[PDB]
Amino acid sequence: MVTLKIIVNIVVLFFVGLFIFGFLSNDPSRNPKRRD
Amino acid sequence: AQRTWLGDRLRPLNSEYGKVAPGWGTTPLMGVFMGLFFVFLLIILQIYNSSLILENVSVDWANL
Amino acid sequence: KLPEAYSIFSPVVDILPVIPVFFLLLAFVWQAAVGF
Amino acid sequence: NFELIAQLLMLSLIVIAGPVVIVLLAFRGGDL
Amino acid sequence: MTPSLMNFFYSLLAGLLIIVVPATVGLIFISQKDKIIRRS
Amino acid sequence: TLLFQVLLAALVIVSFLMIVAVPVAYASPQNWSQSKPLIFIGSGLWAVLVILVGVFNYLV
Amino acid sequence: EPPSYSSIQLEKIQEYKSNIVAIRDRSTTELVSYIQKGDWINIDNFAHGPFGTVLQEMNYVVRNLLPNEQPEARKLSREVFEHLQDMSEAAAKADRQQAAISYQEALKDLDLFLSKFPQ
Amino acid sequence: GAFHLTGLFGPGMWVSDPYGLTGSIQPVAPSWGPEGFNPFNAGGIAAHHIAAGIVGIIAGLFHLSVRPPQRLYKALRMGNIETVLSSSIAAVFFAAFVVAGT
Amino acid sequence: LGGRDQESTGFAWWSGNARLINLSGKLLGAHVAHAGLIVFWAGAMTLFEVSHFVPEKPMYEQGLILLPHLATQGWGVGAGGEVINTFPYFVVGVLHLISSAVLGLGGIYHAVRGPEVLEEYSSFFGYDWKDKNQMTNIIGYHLILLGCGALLLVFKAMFLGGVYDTWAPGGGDVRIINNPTLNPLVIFGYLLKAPFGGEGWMIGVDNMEDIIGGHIWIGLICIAGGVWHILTKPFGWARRAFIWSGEAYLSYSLGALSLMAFIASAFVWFNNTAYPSEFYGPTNAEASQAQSFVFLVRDQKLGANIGSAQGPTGLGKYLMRSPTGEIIFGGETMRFWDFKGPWLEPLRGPNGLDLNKLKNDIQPWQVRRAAEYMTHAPNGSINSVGGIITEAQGFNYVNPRAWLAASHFILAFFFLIGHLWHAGRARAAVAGFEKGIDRETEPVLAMPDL
Amino acid sequence: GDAKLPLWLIATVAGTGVLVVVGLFFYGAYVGVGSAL
Amino acid sequence: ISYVDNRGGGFFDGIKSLFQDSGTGPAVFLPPGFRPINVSRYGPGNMTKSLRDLSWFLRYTTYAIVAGDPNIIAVNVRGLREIIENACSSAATLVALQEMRRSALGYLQNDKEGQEIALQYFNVLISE
Ligand code: CLA
Ligand code: CLA
Ligand code: CLA
Ligand code: CLA
Ligand code: CLA
Ligand SMILES: CC1=C(/C=C/C(C)=C\C=C/C(C)=C/C=C/C=C(C)/C=C/C=C(C)/C=C/C2=C(C)CCCC2(C)C)C(C)(C)CCC1
Ligand SMILES: CC1=C(\C=C/C(C)=C/C=C/C(C)=C/C=C/C=C(C)/C=C/C=C(C)/C=C/C2=C(C)CCCC2(C)C)C(C)(C)CCC1
Ligand SMILES: [Ca+2]
Repeated sequence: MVTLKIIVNIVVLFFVGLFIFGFLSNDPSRNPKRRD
Repeated sequence: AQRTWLGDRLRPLNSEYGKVAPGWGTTPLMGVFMGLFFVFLLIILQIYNSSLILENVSVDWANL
Repeated sequence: KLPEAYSIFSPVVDILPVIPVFFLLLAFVWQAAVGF
Repeated sequence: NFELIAQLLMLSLIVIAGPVVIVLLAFRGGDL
Repeated sequence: MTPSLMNFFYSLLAGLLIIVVPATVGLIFISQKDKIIRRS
Repeated sequence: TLLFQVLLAALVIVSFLMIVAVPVAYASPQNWSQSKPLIFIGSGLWAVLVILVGVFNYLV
Repeated sequence: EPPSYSSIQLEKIQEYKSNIVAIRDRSTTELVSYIQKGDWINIDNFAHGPFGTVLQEMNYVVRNLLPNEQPEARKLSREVFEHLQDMSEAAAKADRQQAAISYQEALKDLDLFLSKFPQ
Repeated sequence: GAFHLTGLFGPGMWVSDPYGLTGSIQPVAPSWGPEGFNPFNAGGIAAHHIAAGIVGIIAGLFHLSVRPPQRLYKALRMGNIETVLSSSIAAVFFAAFVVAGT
Repeated sequence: LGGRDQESTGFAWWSGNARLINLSGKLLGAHVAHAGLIVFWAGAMTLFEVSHFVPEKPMYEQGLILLPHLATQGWGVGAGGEVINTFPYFVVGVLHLISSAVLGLGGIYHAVRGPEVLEEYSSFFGYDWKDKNQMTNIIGYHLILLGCGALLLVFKAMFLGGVYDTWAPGGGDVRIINNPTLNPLVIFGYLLKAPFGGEGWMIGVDNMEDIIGGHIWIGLICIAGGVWHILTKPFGWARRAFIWSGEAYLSYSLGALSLMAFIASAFVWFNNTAYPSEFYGPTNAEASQAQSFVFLVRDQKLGANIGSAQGPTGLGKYLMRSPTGEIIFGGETMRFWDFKGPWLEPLRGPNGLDLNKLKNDIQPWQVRRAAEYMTHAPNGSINSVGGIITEAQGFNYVNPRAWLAASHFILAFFFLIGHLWHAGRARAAVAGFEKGIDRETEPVLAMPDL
Repeated sequence: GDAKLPLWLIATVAGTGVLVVVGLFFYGAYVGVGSAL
Repeated sequence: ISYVDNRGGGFFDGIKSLFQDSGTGPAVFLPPGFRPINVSRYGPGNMTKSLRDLSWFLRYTTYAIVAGDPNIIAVNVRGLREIIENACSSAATLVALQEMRRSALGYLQNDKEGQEIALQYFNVLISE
């Protein structure tokens, strides 16, 4: 359960970690028009 | 003249040698920071002598 | 009775919050003349 | 009451004190 | 204000006002009058 | 303190004169030349009279 | 400007002085034995409690007593507070003879207030 | 200053009582007022290297960005290694007088 | 001949600013006339608050919200929440009402008589909404001044009188704070706490010295963030992570002001240190503990033993135990078992409410605050009605904790509306389809089938 | 007729004519027969 | 004179002061994809041809001002960029010559009459 808490705490920091440098790598250059 | 991985990261820190600001420069900024520093040295010399003794200082062995 | 010796201005300073609402409605009236 | 009507005087002066800045610009020819 | 601070602060008034400004005005308003000649 | 009627009663009628006369002066470019100065005598009266109600606040 | 406090002191101010005199003779108590032996947060019980009612009580020297000697009697009633700020905030110091000399200051001002103003 | 003498990530310096009896190690608080200028108060030595370090930061952050003037570079002979060495030794002597004193 | 029209700029009479997106001169006149209007409410609401004031009735009963903001800094508050001089509240609003004409003179000069653009005129003031060195200089001009306002409260604190403390011994008092907390383990550590009950991330900030330690560390990084953006550029990743237009800069800020007023809709509902209960009114967590406490000590006078009795339902009627061991007040007060106001902190023993000191150590001041805080619970009508909704409107008190907490939550949620609705137009500003998709090169017909 | 006057001007005085007769009703909840006073 | 037992020079062109909203010296912009080049990667024998050109870009500008005709600027510049396209950066030359122009017209803020003459003549050097 403390054995479980870190396993849930990994997967929140994995998915929010792959949200917070998701937008950081060009995210206004896949907006299908100019500068696509 | 031997290139390393080390020396290709510090040669832009040591690329120039005699690049110099123009005539008489930022001298009096350094002068007024010096005159503030000598006055600061003159204050602390007489804090310690107890000749610019203030209230609640008491430079003495009654301290923390 | 907030003032010290003002004491007749309890009528006038009572309304003084409400005038920023009147600043918005004047911008409709200024726009009602010229622009449409 | 005396200083209730002077309150509502100070209403009725100040409300239409707004649009008399607008009509005086709109009839002298000031650029609105 | 403490009676040994202001007794020190009157020196920084007077050590300025007697030694420094009669050195600075007392040098540059005589050296600028007697300018040296470079044209030989 | 009976002066504190007529000073601030003159302030409330001269600052009511500034809610209306300042967009007229600003509003008209043609008449701006005549009115440009009239704000420095306009607000300059309103400045020193707000200063004068300040000293007469403490004096009474 | 009123000299005669007929019912003004005898009902109010002689009960104003009576409630904090009652905390005073008690006050050589558990509280001194708290700073003798070993009880940190029951001093902060006492400073905001029985000494919380030594001060919120001792507050209306404005509202009952002699308005010419009122502005000299504020800071007499302020120094008793502000020394007792050092009593409750030396409990996070964890060294109970900075608080012990703070408590001896409350001998110098509380009964000096109680010696003063019988009016 | 901050990360060693104040208990944030480190133990404090030695501090005793006057008439030294119960001198042990505890993290001292950096006292910022004039009371930290008398050297018997240890709260100045924690407030030392925070305040001298922050102006040591704002010196070297400034000193990278600018260049010396040519009325100083030919005057102090700043291209030479020896001049710098002389300055350093002179400064060091000044620093050795204070710990001869204090 | 007219700057404003329908067909020269493509904007109607509504969306009634967007002529001013590229026009830089009258945009300054838009804000300074608006900043005169905020100061105009800021003086006159207080100048209406005084002269609708009485000094001997307590502060929260009249339904007034700026006079308790002034009483945090202690402008003539003696001891325990009574006021002694209302003239410090008279000077603060009239230095805003007189200053509103001076702020009003600028926003009417630049919007009418002044220039339309200033890039040519100054070369300092002008911007393109694309020059990335100049746009970060604008933020660096405000951050050095916002740090100067952040050291302005602590310079009121440590020198000029002091800030009011509700944790003063003897009810509440102003005091001059002599050591703000400089240790970052506790105060930057407040940011790393849980945002739920118990921990209370930015809300539970007891020992007022931690607040005045905050604006040390707020303004000393706002100065340090101020002088960064003067000297340097944004970074290379920051150039490609943001939208760089006249729009989005409002929407980056509108996302922040929506976030800031959610925090403002929790500082005034839960916190009892930055917002004192004797000026603003008691909280919902305060008044429900104040409900059970006066019925506890009412019982003490009667003499029934508190511990032995089992409520109507098996639990203790007065003193049961919380899930983590603190002996707390019983009934429906188990939700506010984290209550840490200034009264009943002399009932907090080692575990919690200790029964050695819960008997024989209730004070007559201690109950009469909770007697006042019971009936002054945050329970309003729309109009003036107070107390339970079912209850008749005998007396009126809206408790301006509650009456200001919902008012920001109107504006906190509405600023999340427009931030989201500007982020659509700002992202379509650089993408070029703010006016809709094209006729010919529709991008979805180029997309493959499903 | 040729006596036409700008509508916008009479848009104000009809609008504040509407505003004072609904502003009088919210005065009337606070004194009178329904006010519980 | 080699030596280096006291002297070495250079630099100057930095962050002194000024508040002025006057003297619009046609602002210079950087072309995109430009980075300032380091001397150590470039080469000392490669840059000694480079730095004498920067004096030579204005030495012929001073020649053309007293010549009264910008023909000598506009004939010794055509295709210089496609000569030096291999060695020098084409993007570094435009940003150097623009701020060479803008700093030169800042020196002509006092006369108020020849500043618009050299603004016509430096713009021949930029546009060619
Ligand atoms: C990781 C590095 C490291 C660490 C943590 C230590 C740690 C320590 N060393 Mg040590 N040491 C190191 C590297 C290190 N050493 C190296 C590399 C050398 C060789 C130079 C030494 C040589 C050495 C000696 C000879 C001694 C120590 C000693 C000590 C101990 C006490 C230090 C003391 O009294 O401070 C005294 C330090 C100072 C007074 C600092 C001098 C700096 C002056 C005051 C300022 C100079 C001007 C400034 C730079 C310019 C202005 C800056 C301004 C702008 C802010 C301490 C345990 C003592 C010991 O015996 O422990 C076993 C001791 O006598 N050290
Ligand atoms: C800091 C705040 C801020 C700022 C400066 C702006 C700035 C701007 N907004 Mg905007 N907006 C914001 C917040 C902000 N927004 C928020 C939070 C919302 C959500 C509510 C909106 C919703 C909004 C809309 C809905 C749109 C804009 C648009 C615009 C642009 C044109 C403005 C215009 O023509 O006004 C027009 C002003 C009006 C039509 C007046 C409306 C009056 C409302 C309905 C009154 C509401 C009741 C009010 C509280 C009074 C009640 C009185 C009571 C007695 C009943 C301009 C750049 C437009 C745009 O895209 O242009 C770029 C656009 O179409 N805004
Ligand atoms: C906070 C409110 C606010 C503010 C400060 C502004 C400000 C501005 N708007 Mg605006 N606007 C607003 C709300 C606001 N608006 C709302 C809610 C709407 C929707 C109805 C609009 C719709 C709108 C449109 C459609 C346009 C503007 C434009 C403008 C700008 C120039 C106005 C002009 O040239 O006419 C000057 C006005 C007059 C000459 C008329 C006289 C009215 C006077 C000046 C009112 C102030 C008097 C005051 C009481 C006296 C002060 C006292 C003194 C002592 C300080 C100006 C910056 C225009 C623009 O972009 O600029 C070209 C434009 O086209 N606005
Ligand atoms: C956000 C506020 C703001 C900003 C950015 C500007 C910006 C500008 N104004 Mg301006 N102005 C403002 C508010 C503002 N104004 C207000 C409120 C008024 C009414 C009093 C004016 C009245 C005004 C006039 C009458 C004129 C300008 C002009 C100008 C432009 C030229 C700048 C110049 O030469 O100044 C030079 C700067 C100074 C001489 C320094 C003065 C600094 C102040 C007064 C000292 C006090 C500082 C204060 C203590 C700081 C703390 C602030 C605190 C009180 C909140 C410039 C774009 C001119 C213009 O449009 O060009 C034709 C012009 O003629 N302004
Ligand atoms: C409110 C004032 C303010 C504003 C508007 C800006 C604005 C800006 N700063 Mg800045 N700055 C400020 C104050 C401010 N700064 C202060 C006070 C400092 C001193 C500490 C700095 C130090 C500074 C540097 C050192 C840098 C910037 C940078 C930037 C730029 C991009 C910001 C960015 O991408 O980071 C946004 C942050 C992230 C993308 C990281 C994620 C942050 C968290 C994890 C997201 C989740 C937060 C969560 C919702 C809330 C929980 C809080 C906490 C418990 C985690 C932008 C122009 C950058 C730049 O362009 O250089 C100039 C940059 O490198 N600033
Ligand atoms: C400080 C002061 C003062 C000043 C004041 C002011 C600031 C004024 C201004 C004012 C104003 C500025 C006002 C305004 C008003 C407005 C109005 C009055 C408007 C409107 C109304 C209405 C009702 C509307 C309507 C409508 C609508 C709804 C929309 C559409 C259109 C129409 C029109 C229909 C004085 C000295 C005097 C006094 C003392 C204090
Ligand atoms: C004294 C004080 C205090 C202390 C301290 C402080 C003052 C702190 C601050 C702190 C801080 C300083 C915080 C911060 C925060 C931050 C934020 C809130 C941010 C946000 C942002 C975002 C969220 C975004 C992101 C992103 C995305 C998502 C996408 C793109 C990219 C990016 C990254 C941009 C307290 C509280 C106790 C109280 C009182 C005052
Ligand atoms: Ca009034």
